[PDB]
Amino acid sequence: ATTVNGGTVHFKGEVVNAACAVDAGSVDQTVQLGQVRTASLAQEGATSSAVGFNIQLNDCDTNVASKAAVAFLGTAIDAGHTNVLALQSSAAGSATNVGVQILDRTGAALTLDGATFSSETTLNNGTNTIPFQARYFATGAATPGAANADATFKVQY
Amino acid sequence: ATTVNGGTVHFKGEVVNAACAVDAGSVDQTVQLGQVRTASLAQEGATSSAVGFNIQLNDCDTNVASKAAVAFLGTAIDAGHTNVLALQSSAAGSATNVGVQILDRTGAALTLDGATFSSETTLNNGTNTIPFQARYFATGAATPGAANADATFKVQYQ
Amino acid sequence: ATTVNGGTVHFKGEVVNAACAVDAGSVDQTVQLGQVRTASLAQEGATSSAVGFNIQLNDCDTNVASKAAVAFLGTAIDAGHTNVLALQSSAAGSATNVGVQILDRTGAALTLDGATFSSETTLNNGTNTIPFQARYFATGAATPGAANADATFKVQYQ
Amino acid sequence: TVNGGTVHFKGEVVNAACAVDAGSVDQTVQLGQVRTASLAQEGATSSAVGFNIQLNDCDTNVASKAAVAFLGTAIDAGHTNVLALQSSAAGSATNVGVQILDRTGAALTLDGATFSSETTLNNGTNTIPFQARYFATGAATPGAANADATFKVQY
Amino acid sequence: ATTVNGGTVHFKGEVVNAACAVDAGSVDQTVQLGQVRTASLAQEGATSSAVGFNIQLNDCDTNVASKAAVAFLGTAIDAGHTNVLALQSSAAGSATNVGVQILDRTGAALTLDGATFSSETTLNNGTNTIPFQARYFATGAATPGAANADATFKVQYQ
Amino acid sequence: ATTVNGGTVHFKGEVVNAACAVDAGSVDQTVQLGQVRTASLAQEGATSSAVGFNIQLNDCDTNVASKAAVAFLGTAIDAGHTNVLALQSSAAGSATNVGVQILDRTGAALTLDGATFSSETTLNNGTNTIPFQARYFATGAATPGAANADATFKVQYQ
Amino acid sequence: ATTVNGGTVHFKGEVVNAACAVDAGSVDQTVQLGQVRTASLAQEGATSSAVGFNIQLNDCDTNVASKAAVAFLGTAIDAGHTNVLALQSSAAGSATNVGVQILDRTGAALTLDGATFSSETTLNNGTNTIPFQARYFATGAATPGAANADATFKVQYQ
Amino acid sequence: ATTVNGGTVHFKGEVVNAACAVDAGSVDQTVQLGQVRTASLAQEGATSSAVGFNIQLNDCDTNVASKAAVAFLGTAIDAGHTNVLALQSSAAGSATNVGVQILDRTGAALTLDGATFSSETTLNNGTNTIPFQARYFATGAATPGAANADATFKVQY
Amino acid sequence: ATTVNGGTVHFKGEVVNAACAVDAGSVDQTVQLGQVRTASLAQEGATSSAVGFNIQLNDCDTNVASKAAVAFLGTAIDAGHTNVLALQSSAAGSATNVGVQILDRTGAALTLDGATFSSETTLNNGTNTIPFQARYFATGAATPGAANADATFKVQYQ
Amino acid sequence: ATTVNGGTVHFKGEVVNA
Repeated sequence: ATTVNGGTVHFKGEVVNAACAVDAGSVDQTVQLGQVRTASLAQEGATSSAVGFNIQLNDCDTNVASKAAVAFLGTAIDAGHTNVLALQSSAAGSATNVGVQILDRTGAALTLDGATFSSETTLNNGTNTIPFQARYFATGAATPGAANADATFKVQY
Repeated sequence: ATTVNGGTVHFKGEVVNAACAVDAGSVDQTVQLGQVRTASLAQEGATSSAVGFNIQLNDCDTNVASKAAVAFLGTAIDAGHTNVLALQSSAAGSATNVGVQILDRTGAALTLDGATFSSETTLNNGTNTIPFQARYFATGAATPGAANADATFKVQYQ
Repeated sequence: ATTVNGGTVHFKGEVVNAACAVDAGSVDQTVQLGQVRTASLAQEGATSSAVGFNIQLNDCDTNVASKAAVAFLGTAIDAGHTNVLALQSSAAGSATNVGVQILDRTGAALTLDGATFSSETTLNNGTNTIPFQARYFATGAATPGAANADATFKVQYQ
Repeated sequence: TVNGGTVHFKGEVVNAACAVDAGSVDQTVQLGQVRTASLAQEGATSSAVGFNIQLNDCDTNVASKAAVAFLGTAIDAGHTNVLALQSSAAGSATNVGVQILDRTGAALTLDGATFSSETTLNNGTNTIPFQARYFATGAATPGAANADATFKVQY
Repeated sequence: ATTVNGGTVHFKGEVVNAACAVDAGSVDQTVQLGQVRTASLAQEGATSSAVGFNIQLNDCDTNVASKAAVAFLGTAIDAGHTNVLALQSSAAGSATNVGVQILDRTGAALTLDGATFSSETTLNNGTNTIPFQARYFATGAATPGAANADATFKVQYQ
Repeated sequence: ATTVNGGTVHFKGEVVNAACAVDAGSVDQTVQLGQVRTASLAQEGATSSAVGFNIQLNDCDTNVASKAAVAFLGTAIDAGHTNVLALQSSAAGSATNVGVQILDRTGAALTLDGATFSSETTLNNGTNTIPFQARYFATGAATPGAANADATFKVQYQ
Repeated sequence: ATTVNGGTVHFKGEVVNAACAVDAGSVDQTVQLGQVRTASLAQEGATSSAVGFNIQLNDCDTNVASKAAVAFLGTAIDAGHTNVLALQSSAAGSATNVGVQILDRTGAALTLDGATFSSETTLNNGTNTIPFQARYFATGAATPGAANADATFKVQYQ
Repeated sequence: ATTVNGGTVHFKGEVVNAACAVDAGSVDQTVQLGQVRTASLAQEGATSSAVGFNIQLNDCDTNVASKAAVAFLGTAIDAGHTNVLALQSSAAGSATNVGVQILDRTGAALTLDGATFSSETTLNNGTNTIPFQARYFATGAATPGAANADATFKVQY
Repeated sequence: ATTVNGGTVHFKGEVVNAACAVDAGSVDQTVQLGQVRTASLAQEGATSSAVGFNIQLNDCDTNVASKAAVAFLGTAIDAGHTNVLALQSSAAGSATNVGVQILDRTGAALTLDGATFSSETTLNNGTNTIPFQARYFATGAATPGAANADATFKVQYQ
Repeated sequence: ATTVNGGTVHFKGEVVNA
């Protein structure tokens, strides 16, 4: 009997012609690095512990393509330290001289130019997972404050 | 002492005379479906898998309303297929011959006109989670691109 | 001395006027079904083994009620099969013609309508546990892929 | 080479110990929906929803206690603690308003002279919580309800 | 050689000059309190059973600080009872006169103003765990409905 | 009688067109290694004792495939030391200069390339067990801290 | 002196107002039924060997309770065979058409609804032990596979 | 021939710089205390049956540490009962005025503050075992319900 | 009356399409080797005292199969010593450079590969017992500490 | 002939340097 206006719902997605499709929980995600003490990141080039995330693939036809690579794109911190994500947050109250570093499964940072892909990983006829790591890289003295970073990823087959 | 002007806050809500109120996180949600391979939607009629989304009702009183139904309003791709939802991502770059469906409880396509209501669901004296599915529909050859859609929903109580 | 903002915490609960309050572990749970062979799920009517899961009720009262029943509100995969859930994991990657059936303690399928309750279970003072099962069901020829399903359940106290 | 677009920048360079985070300058609070049955009685109040105001780069050396006052449009002289609805569309809900609660669950006077209860500041990022709820001053009527309120911060 | 955009990733952290750092999974945790009966919460001041959570501190350095204490900050229900958090859910559907309150390791309510700290815990040279309890406190006659509470904690090393 | 909203249940599984399926208790399991002494892990290239965990295969058909193998995928700690798991714990308070090694039933480290499968194992009609080991390997001077590694296993049937 | 984090420990238990205390070794005891051949399980009514497992009760007094009975609650495999427990193992690789049947001291089966109770046993001041049996009862042609059957049990005193 | 994604496997452990290492079988465990009677736990200060358990320490060397002890940390009932671990099961259906408490080999209740340590025990050149008991202490008229508790123990050498 | 929740129980078993069924006590057996002296295992090849266990087969049918063979699958310590079980006690404080050997009826060490069966044993109608012996085996020099292993066995009937 | 799986075997013991 009684009817009222409920609301609005938006749906998002992408239709791709690649060999594999990215999962809904992997297209857009957020991860927690956690608090990191400044004492560990005292001098330049220091490194803290690494937290782990992953990107999920689905319906990977090995006949079309057998290997998958991922390359990141973001904002570098300085000319020398190209492989560090700068802290993209509010203008006020943001930590400086320290960034987020992305580690490929081989334990080395990936270039942020957008053309350096990860090591080739083989796929299977079904769901697939490619692992990555996120840690803190100190380019100098670490200052207290928040640290939020955003970076996109591109897949090559 | 050192008083500083800040910013502004906008409260948005709706007063209704019905038997239930839609949840605050439910009135406006962004359901993300991830990516779709073109091989899944290569031919017309092929349907990809679905992602479930649910609408939450609060303070439902069964003494005045026994069941509830939800109708969806949106822009169909064409009169030939009135049970899909055309893409509304941007002016350029959108995919072609693809659209999203809003399946009801019985796993069937809903009519996107605001008139055809879904299968009635009985309520209880409390939270009622009404579920739905969203899946991509192929009207031909699925070209690469994006796929975003918007659909309003109206809640009936009988 | 040193003071640092740590973060925030959230608590989720439900105050109900029923006879038994659902346990925290049973409020939100993730049943693991492992993997099932496409050879074992070949044609319509096929059924693999069932994984058991139970719902726990705490602080039951015998004076106010004596029996308990549950009802699941899920998404029927087909109009001809209203007792089978439909997989909803992502737009691509889920299995086709395969669903998950929820069996009550009487070894019978439950139709997902929100009104057809399960078999009654006698209650006792204190803690009470109600068992169930979940299994895979085949509506045709299976297709390799993932299978994630969600369903809310409604509990009555006669 | 083709033309792109236009990008605007907004913000304030304030001389304070704490600066408001970019996510709190202009934010939207989805109250949800409220049934008229729970608001039919005059003076009845519905349940609240929570929104937070975030302060960044706080210096505990010069500032210790912080508070927030709200400026808005009240419904009536008698009910000065309620905020009237400023919805652009006509046919909005009648005899209803929104109240911004305090840290101690008390209605805030919307005149700009009454501030929130003092909250101790912490080095780095300090968050102060608040709630928004529906206040019915009479017979509620179905319709939309959009309201706006500015906040001024005192240290 | 198909190269396609996959998506985006966000990272959240807080670099601080503190004796110990909070775990990534402990900076923002959700606690499922299950359900509680209106019969149990009927009487004024009735306190239900408490569910336990924990804050995990890592990389502790006993040289710079040996005792750690935290204080919680939230929205109190009323000035009479300042040690009870207020429910923060949609504008309609939440319970009344019932709120989540926090207990330290000494079984006492924590005043929610950001200035009253819990009992100080001695830190080791490694991982430490600070336990806490959350329980439902009734300021009067309870009402059936959901209860979603949020709170913020403030770490202090002394 | 009185009815209330009980809760939500999720079901997770995967259908595979293979010779053998993986047990529900084996698709996602947690292995405890316990504390290890930095005195024993001080020297570079040291090795501690192993903890036994096994992968269960069910409903194997010998006709489809007579031999089975499993390979591991994870983040190598260093390029030169490719056969060692890295640390996947929080970003603070985690032991460095150490990692986790996976040992095949032949007592050899398994390369984490994702294409280096372990030694083949015979299959029999019914439930099968594939054992493995996990141990600590030091790439230098051991440091105090926690350790939480993770590895994705892919099974081959032939 | 070199103090480090050790770990955690969990305590589980229940408090009842009855005249007996159920022992921890019987609250969550596990029984092994061994293996059986499909030759002995070919038609309706075919049985196997029955192993012996006991339920222990201590701290009992004869002043309040003199008789004790045990009622098993579990998932019946079929409506007709209400006294046969099903196979709640992993979703694949389990047996088909074979169930677990719980016996009594007299020799009759026990219904798994929970309302019916077994034969009453006399108690004594101190420690009491109630024996039971478990066997295999095939409802038809037997199939190879695992079988992990779970069932709760309640104790009566009158 | 056929490749199929199986799943994920986690690992958990610690690398501590100490004389002895807590065994993986004792880092975390669940010990059932059975059921108890309100008649037994009727009055304040009552005591139910004690269930025994042990903590195992592997790789113990005596040239760096001779005596070892453990300390427990948990939530007490009140200010007047600081050696009784409280109950943490859910928001309903739990017992009242009764809590789990821990006893060392001597038979004394360990304070749950985390500072007081157990009786010092000598270390042997090999696997060592420290026994403990858990029991129910009633601070009043006990009530029917469940009782779950968690405690955190730390080792001093 | 005064029914209370006693607890829950589990039953583990397996139905096999074979000529023999293993004993319930035999399927899960824990053999203990006792404390040994390092001087007895100081040099490579030295073995400690050998203890004896057995596997019991019930309901053996001579017509279906008149022979019985067993193969043991486990983790080998080294590629050169593939007949020695690796130790799976823990990740620290486990005796190093030693393993356990399972001698068959004739005394020959059994390879851990799944294709290496023991000597064929004549089958008698009804219950049979097949004996095996467990002993230590030290390579190089033995070291103090615990040494525990694990291995599953496949029974072949011919 | 037919090959089927058996149970699990666990070994326990300790080595002492006395």
